[PDB]
Amino acid sequence: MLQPKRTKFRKQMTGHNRGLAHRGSKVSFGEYALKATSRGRLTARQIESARRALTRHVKRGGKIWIRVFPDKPVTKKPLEVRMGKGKGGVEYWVAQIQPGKVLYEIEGVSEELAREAFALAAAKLPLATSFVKRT
Amino acid sequence: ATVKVTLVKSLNGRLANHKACVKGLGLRRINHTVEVQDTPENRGMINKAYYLLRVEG
Amino acid sequence: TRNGRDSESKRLGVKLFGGQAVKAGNILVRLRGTKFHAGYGVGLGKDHTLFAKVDGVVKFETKGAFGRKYVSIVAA
Amino acid sequence: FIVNAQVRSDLGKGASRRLRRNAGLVPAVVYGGDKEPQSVTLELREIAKLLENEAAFSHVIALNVGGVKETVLIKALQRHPAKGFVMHADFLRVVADHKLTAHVPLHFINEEVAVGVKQAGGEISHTISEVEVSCLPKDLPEFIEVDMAKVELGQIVHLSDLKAPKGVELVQLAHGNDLAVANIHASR
RNA sequence: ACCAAACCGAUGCAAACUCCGAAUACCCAGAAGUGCCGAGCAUGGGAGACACACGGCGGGUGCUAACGUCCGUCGUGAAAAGGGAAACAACCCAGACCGCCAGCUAAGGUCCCAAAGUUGUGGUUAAGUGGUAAACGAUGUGGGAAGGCUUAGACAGCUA
RNA sequence: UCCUAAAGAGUAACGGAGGAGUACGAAGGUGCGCUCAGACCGGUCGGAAAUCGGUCGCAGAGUAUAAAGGCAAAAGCGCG
RNA sequence: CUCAACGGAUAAAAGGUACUCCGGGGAUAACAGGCUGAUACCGCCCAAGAGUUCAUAUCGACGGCGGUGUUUGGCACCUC
RNA sequence: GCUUGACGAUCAUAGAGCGUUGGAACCACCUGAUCCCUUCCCGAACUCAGAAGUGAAACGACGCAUCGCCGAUGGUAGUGUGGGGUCUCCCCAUGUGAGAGUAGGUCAUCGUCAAGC
Ligand SMILES: [Mg+2]
Ligand SMILES: [Mg+2]
Ligand SMILES: [Mg+2]
Ligand SMILES: [Mg+2]
Ligand SMILES: [Mg+2]
Ligand SMILES: [Mg+2]
Ligand SMILES: [Mg+2]
Ligand SMILES: [Mg+2]
Ligand SMILES: [Mg+2]
Ligand SMILES: [Mg+2]
Ligand SMILES: [Mg+2]
Ligand SMILES: [Mg+2]
Ligand SMILES: [Mg+2]
Ligand SMILES: [Mg+2]
Ligand SMILES: [Mg+2]
Ligand SMILES: [Mg+2]
Ligand SMILES: [Mg+2]
Ligand SMILES: [Mg+2]
Repeated sequence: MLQPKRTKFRKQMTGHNRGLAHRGSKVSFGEYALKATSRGRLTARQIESARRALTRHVKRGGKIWIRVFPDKPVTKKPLEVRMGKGKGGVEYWVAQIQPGKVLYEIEGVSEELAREAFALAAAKLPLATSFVKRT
Repeated sequence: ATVKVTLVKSLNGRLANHKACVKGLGLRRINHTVEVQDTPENRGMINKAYYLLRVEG
Repeated sequence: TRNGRDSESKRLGVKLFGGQAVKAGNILVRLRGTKFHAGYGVGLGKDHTLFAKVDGVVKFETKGAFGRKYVSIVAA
Repeated sequence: FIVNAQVRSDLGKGASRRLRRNAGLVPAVVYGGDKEPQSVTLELREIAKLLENEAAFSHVIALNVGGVKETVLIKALQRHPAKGFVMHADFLRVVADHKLTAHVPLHFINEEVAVGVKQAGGEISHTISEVEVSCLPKDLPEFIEVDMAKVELGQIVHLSDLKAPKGVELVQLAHGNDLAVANIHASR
């Protein structure tokens, strides 16, 4: 899926997910967008479940942009393993979403074909996402 | 002139710094009213411990 | 593969701040390669360690081209 | 296009958040050419009618501060990112003779029937919008009409193709660049 | 008809990336007042301790799981009773020299167990919500600011 | 040596990443001089690249040895 | 003196006990309890599709939110 | 204050780019290298002996904000203490308050002598 080609390191801290989103909250390319109103983090298989939902409710044209990209590797220890023998291996990749961030953009379609298309992609994402327009 | 203060909270859960601002004014226990010479550095101690005090004038 | 092995933290930093009074051979800054340059009356020892030579008050002034940091001591 | 204001003699963070929940107001400033900057309160309801208008961004708006009147053009909108509503406005006095850069919407007026659409594979992708302006305020460009009814397939549209009528320049041509505007390509 | 350096324009992100950049915390000086009559520093006598616990705010690890575990910094227990949370080392309140069948208060409260308002005023909520819970669903209802059409006859239904 | 480490010092984990158990009689001292990488154009057997000339550079090179902090009085390079 | 167990016990040091023994400890494991639910189990939301047509008679890929403590765990608070 | 030199003060609002302009005083290129002296080869550079020529180049001044560089006000982020809540996150009282962007700025300002007015 979506992940970097090569990485300067291998593992990373956890950190926190604070603040709103001031840069990333403006529609730039499309004329309709699905921005996110609740904080969370997306695990890079949800993105392909939501991309392949929008790219078959159109089937005619339009253009799709994916504004967010996962670059944060996360770990998972195996089972029946006690704690403290190092650090577990990287299983998947995560992007971090905070309220206001725009997730998908669409253009070249109707104002209501797209409105009922982001309904399909919102039912695959674990966040509360709204509908916005280009100004 | 002067201004009188009134210790209206206890000192037994406070920091190590608000507990010396009140002792620098001269307050010993709750409901104990003293007079201070209202200099700019005596009313700086009041601004730290504003919530333990009743600055009734 | 396994990785502990840190080191023992050489205690660097800047002593004697902006308004002190110094003796003849005090240590001003334990540098690690010239964050601060040799100003008017200071020394710059072997491993780039600023030390005094005369008496007075530390300044910490920024001077000249390159914007470099000059630690001078002023007889004041 | 008309809106009336007040004075706002209370600054800071604490006094600027009590405006938005108690009285429903929005802060603003009025800064211009020959005078001082002057802060201002407006209502969230009255800016909502102007921000819903189409060409209200590239247009002169009168302002009643008290009984004070001034021709005012708007160049900022700080906006709340999470919920989505207007924050302080930051508009501009208009001198009768000054250069006055601003931003202007586009329309792409005639693209129902194009050479690339009806003959070849029909797609028209608007890349840019909100192209700027640099014009005296005696002639306001509300919008710029772009026509793509004759451009064939495989051709793009630069900034030199569309024009700026009657004493209007383009800042991007004043630099050494010419941005593409619209494309016509084939669908997949 | 794939691909693609480099460059121009728009667009996001790093504990081991910085053109920048606070609040606080640290140092040194100069003063007013207070210190329970001392607060500091030095030399001597005598020790105990070196199994820590939780909670708040910053973090690592963990599944941003555990009354998990290793740190930074304040607080309480340990070594503190009394009043409050039904009972509840560590949370709120407050620090017990002794006596009194005396008065005013703190957090928490005022129908009956149970000491004190079946107090006054303006609305909401019919589910026993109050008195445990998520995506999600719905002509539940109260408020708000705009609209869409309409005595030229709209919306409903009844006749073609 | 860096990060965790909370803009003074310090500070843990079977926490994340790397190195040393040496070289040098000049690779030291001093006086006197002098600038990098890279791009590009032209030039015989080399050619994406060797040596030469040219402009553009504005340290992106270099530092006996890891990384960090530095370096035009260059701490980098040559000569007596 | 690779006294590298790097503040270095001596010039000079490997193993078995289900034949066992003394002093201790829930400062520390195996059985059951406790807190936790990754796993496990019963569900629920979108519906690409097949069910010859026809997504919901029956199933439902891609993914998402919960419940119960039933087994595989995690920790080591009680009891040696 | 104006002219040219030397040494500073201050380090871009002082920079870069474009344009324009100066002599016979200054300065620069220049002419030779026999005589000092010099080049891992070369009078290029270094140095010496000079006044045929020139202001081209260079160097100063003089203009342009086109690049660069400075940069308000308002708002916003964060944060000390005291309290809150639905409590992996925020909110209230109070003190503090950026960065980015906007209006616009900028073709520097001085000092010491020596030769010119
Ligand atoms: Mg105590
Ligand atoms: Mg950082
Ligand atoms: Mg011990
Ligand atoms: Mg211990
Ligand atoms: Mg514990
Ligand atoms: Mg423990
Ligand atoms: Mg007592
Ligand atoms: Mg009473
Ligand atoms: Mg009673
Ligand atoms: Mg530190
Ligand atoms: Mg600190
Ligand atoms: Mg060297
Ligand atoms: Mg030298
Ligand atoms: Mg046997
Ligand atoms: Mg025994
Ligand atoms: Mg135990
Ligand atoms: Mg025990
Ligand atoms: Mg700023």
